[PDB]
Amino acid sequence: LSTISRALTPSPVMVLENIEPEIVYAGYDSSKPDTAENLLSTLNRLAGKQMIQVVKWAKVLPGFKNLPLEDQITLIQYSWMSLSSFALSWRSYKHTNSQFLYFAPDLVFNEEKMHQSAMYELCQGMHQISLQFVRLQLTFEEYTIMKVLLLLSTIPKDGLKSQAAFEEMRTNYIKELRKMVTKSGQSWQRFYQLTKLLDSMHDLVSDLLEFCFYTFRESHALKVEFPAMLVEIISDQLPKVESGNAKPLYFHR
Ligand SMILES: C[C@]12CC[C@H]3[C@@H](CCC4=CC(=O)CC[C@@]43C)[C@@H]1CC[C@@H]2C(=O)CO
Repeated sequence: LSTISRALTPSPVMVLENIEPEIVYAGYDSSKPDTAENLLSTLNRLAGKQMIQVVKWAKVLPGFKNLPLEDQITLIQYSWMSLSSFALSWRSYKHTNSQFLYFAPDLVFNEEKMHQSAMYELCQGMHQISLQFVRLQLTFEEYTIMKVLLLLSTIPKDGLKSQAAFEEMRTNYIKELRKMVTKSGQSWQRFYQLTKLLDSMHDLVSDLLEFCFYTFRESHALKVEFPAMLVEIISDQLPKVESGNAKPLYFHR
């Protein structure tokens, strides 16, 4: 054990900041008409590019790499939607002050786009999270920890290969959050507000997935395109979810 090495080691929070992926661009073609077909296909394309960066992020995520390859794949598949809309809400909060849905720098949604996307209510749900970020003045530190917790929010009804190791890393990250919001009195209130917001993601993600699975099934009739990345994810996720094999983890309720 090195006295120096231990003192110079980055806190998990600092590591989260270092590994956070750079903002990804959607490659949105502004010359094409803003119809549901084009906007949804474009969002799905963006989703793909983002998931590729998410996997690289999870690969170097403290504690995550120590999980069986099998569990890592499962966790990612189960949570990809949760991480997507949560990151969406964050960028919207930071770069727009929650005035718009900042899917990407080249793709910012206003009320109009929301209507044209044919998923207006789902957009309102995600936007409502951003509004909360404003009311709470959420910090980037709290954000990164919470995003990690979401990665570990849905598991197999029966469990992962290394259930013990998983509950460990999870509990450690929860503790990391407690420490953040403490930097008590208003600390306990803060922590509960954040865990309560994390739980609320499940009903939101449930509705987002329902529409995702629907548009996936009717992809041809709707003319909605999906990148191989998402085809790969949804193909395997959809049946597990509809089979009741996905188990949501809550803090309350
Ligand atoms: C999957 C989805 C398109 C892709 C988006 C997702 C909502 C969250 C999200 C946030 C992003 O920053 C990139 C795209 C994305 C992952 C939508 C919910 C339903 C919609 C469709 O099902 C289109 O067919």
